[PDB]
Amino acid sequence: SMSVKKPKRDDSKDLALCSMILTEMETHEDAWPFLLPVNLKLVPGYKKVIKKPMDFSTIREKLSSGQYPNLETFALDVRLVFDNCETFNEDDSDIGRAGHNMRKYFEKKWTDTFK
Repeated sequence: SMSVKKPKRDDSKDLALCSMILTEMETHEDAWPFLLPVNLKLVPGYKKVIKKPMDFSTIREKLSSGQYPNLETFALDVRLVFDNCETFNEDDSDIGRAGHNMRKYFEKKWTDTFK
């Protein structure tokens, strides 16, 4: 509350560390469905169904330009990528499986870096 604060967690490395995680997600062999924005002219249904499209290149641009206020808003966009994927793709598809694999990969790096 006013003049009453928990001890200050050091967040000075969060930017660099989110960048490193994002690099590792970019270079994963199953990243290919997520590298670029879904083409809304060429994928029927995507624009209407997926209210907030997100992809790794968009997160990279947001990260690089100070559009994440903190590490949690960064995690929310990464998770959005996978939530969107699950919304649009059957589990038993190459892209559906990719999304599960990448979400697992992310969540482990996230826990090991920050928890």
